[PDB]
Amino acid sequence: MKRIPRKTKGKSSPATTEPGTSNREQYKARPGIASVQRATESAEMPMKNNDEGTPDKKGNTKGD
RNA sequence: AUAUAUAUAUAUAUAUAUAUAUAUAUAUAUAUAUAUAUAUAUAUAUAUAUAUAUAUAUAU
Repeated sequence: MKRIPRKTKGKSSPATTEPGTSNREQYKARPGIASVQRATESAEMPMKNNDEGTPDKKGNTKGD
């Protein structure tokens, strides 16, 4: 058995040295990885919800 | 009173020296241009701190 936590509030509550593994990192990306990752993080986000106008569980529409 | 010779002064010519203007060479200062270096400001990236917003927790 394993447990997964909820993100919402619910209703009820030998020479093994291989001859190729040596690291020689001489390469810098163009564009750099760090820069592009930051940019993708922003477009990655889903667009915001628009609750206004809709009713609530009580029955009254929310908004101003 | 006259002539020749001699001395001083004025004028002219030749030689030597000085000052001003002009020309050539050398040096310095200012300006412009180029190059290098430094500093400052602006922009980009990384790290730290502060503030604000969202999520979570605590308090009212």
